[PDB]
Amino acid sequence: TQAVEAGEKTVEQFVQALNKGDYNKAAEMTSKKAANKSALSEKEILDKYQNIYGAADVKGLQISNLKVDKKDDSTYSFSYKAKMNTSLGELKDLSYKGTLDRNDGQTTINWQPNLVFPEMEGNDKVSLTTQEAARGNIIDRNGEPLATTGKLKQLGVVPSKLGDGGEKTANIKAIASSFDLTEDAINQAISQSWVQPDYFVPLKIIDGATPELPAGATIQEVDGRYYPLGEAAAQLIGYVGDITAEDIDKNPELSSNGKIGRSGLEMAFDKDLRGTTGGKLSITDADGVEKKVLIEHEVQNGKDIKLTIDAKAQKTAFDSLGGKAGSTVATTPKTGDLLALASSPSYDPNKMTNGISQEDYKAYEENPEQPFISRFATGYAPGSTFKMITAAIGLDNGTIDPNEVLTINGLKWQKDSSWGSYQVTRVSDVSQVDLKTALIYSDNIYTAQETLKMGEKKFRTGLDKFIFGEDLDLPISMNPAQISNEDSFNSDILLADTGYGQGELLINPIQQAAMYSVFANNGTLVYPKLIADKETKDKKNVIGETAVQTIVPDLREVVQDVNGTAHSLSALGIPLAAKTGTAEIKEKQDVKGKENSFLFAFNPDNQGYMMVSMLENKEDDDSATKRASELLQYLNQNYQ
Ligand SMILES: *C(=O)[C@@H](NC(=O)Cc1ccccc1)[C@@H]1N[C@@H](C(=O)O)C(C)(C)S1
Repeated sequence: TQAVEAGEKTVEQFVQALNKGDYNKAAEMTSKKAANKSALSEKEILDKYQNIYGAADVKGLQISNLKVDKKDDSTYSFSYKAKMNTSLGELKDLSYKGTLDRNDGQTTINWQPNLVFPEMEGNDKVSLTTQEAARGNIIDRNGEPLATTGKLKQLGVVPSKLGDGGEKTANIKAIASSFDLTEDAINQAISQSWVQPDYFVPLKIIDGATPELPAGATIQEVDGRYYPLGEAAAQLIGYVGDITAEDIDKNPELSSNGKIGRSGLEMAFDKDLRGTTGGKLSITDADGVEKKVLIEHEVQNGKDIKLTIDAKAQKTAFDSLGGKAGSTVATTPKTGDLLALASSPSYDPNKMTNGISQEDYKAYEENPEQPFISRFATGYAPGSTFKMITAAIGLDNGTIDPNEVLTINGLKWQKDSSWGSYQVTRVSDVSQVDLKTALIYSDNIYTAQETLKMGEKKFRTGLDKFIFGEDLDLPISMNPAQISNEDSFNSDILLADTGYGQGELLINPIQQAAMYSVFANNGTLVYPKLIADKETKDKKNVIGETAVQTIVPDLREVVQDVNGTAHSLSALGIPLAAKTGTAEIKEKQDVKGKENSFLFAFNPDNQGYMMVSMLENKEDDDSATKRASELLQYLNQNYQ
C-alpha cells in the first residue's frame, strides 16, 4: 500500500504536467515502449499531445474521483474523471482508465492513446471545425448604432500597376494628393518586407464617397467593426483589436481569428458581445471517418446592448468642448438615465481598430491633454459647485439661517491668526452676504465660515448620506468618491476648503451627477444608469425637502440675477437652475497652477434633464458655461 500511494503521486504529477502544458515532463513519466507498456516512445507521445491539445486549445485539465488499485504483481490499474477547457467550451465527465507499472524503485504510466481522449484507439485522429460568431451591436436609447459591424471601403495600391520609375512617382503623388495621404507613407507601405509586386497594399479606409482612382489605386470592400459617432464616443464605447495568441492562451473560447474589446464598453462587455463559437470537436478513424463526437454546439451570435445614451446629445456634448480638455455628463435625473458621457480630446476609434500607425498611436499616448482618459470617470475637486451641497447640509442641521446676513469685509478672510499666510478668497467684495447672495456671487468666505460654524462632525454626518465610498453599478472603471484622504480632516483649513469643494475631495462627473440629482427629486438621490433595461435605483432622504425648496430658487437666481455667475445662460430664455465653479489646481508642470471650470444645470420646472460640464486646464476667458448653450437647448427641447 506504500506503492499504491506512489502510483497515486505518479498519476497526480502526470495530470499536473499536462495541466501546466509541459508535455515533455508528462511524457517522461511513461514506461518504455512495448505492447505491455507504453504504446509510443517519449518523443512520439510529446508530439501527440502537443499536436492534438494545441489543435483543440486545451487548458486547465482537472481530475477528480481518482481510484487506483493493484491488478497484478507489477500492474496497477488507475481511473479518474476529468474536466478540461477547449475552443468550444468545457469537456465534463471524461472517464479515463489506464495502468501503471512499478519497477525497481519508480512507478511510471503505461501510456496509451486513450490518455489523450477516453475513446482513442491505435492511430485515431482528431478534427476540429469551428464557425466564428458575429459580434453584437451597441445601440443608443433610440436604436441608433454606436458600434456595429459595417462594410468599409478599403483603399489600396498594387505596386505593379503603378509605374516604371517615372510614371510611378506621378501616380504616387496623384493618389497621395487625391486622398490626403503623405506621399512618403505610400512608398513606406509598398516598401515593407512583406510586400511583393503583384500584391494589394492597403492604405486607409474611405469614410464615404470614393474619389477618382488614379493608376494603381483600387477599392476593395472589407467588413469590420465600425463606430458611427467616432471620437464623440471613443472613450465610452472603446475599440476592438485583432486577437493575439496570448489572448487565446488566457481564454480559449475566443475566436483565434476575431476581434477582442481593448477598451471601454467593447472590453467591459466583450463576453456578451463576442457571442459563442460554434463547431464540432470529434475523434475520427485513421482513414478519416468519424468515430465519436466529443463536443458539438452551433454558433450563438453576440447579443445587442442598448444604452441610455442619446446619440444626438452625445455628439452635441462632445462638439461643444471644441477639442479642449474637458468632459460632459447629461442625465435624466429622475431615473438616472445617462444621456451623454463625453470626454475631450478624443482619439479616432475607427482608425484605431482598422490600421493605426505607430507614430499616430505614439502621438495619442504622448499628447499632453491625454485623449485616452475617460474624464467622465476621473476624480476631480468639484469646485464651487459643491457649495449647494454644503448649504443643503447646513440647512438640514439648522446651522444655516437662509436669511441671516454675514458681514464680510474684503476678499480675504481667516478664522484667526493661527492660519498663518493662508486665507479663504472670494472674487466679489459684497459686504452683506446671506445664503442667496453667496450662491449668486459664489462666495467662498461665506461657505467657509458656515462650514467652520457647523463643525466637522455635523459636516461629515451630512456628507455620509451621499455616495462617498460607494461603487456604482456601472460598467465603467472608476474609483469611489472620497471626502478626504483619511476619516478625519484634522485641520480647520482643510474643513473650510472641503466646504466649498476644494479640499482633498475627489468626485468624478458621473458621481457628481448622482449627488446633485437630489435637487431634482426633493432630496432623493437617484443612482445613474447606463444600460437601458436596468431598473431605477435610488436612495431616499439624503437631504431634506426644505433644503431643496430653499436652494433651487437661489439656483434660479444664479442664472437670472444680473450679477449671477451663470447669467449668460439667461439668453436661452428657458427655465434654468445652475451653479458654476472654478477650482484651482497645483499641477507641477509649467508656469504656476492651472484651473478647471465647472457648470451644473438642470430644468427646475419639470426635472427632465440634468447636466454637469467641466473644462480641465482651461484657457484664459474660457469656461463650461460659455459652451453649454447648445446642449442645454437640445436637452430642454427633447427631455421634459
Ligand atoms: C468656487 O470655485 C470659487 N472659486 C475660487 O474661489 C477660486 C478662483 C479661481 C480662479 C478665479 C477666481 C476664483 C468661485 N466659483 C467661480 C465660478 O463660479 O465661476 C468664481 C470665479 C466665481 S469663484
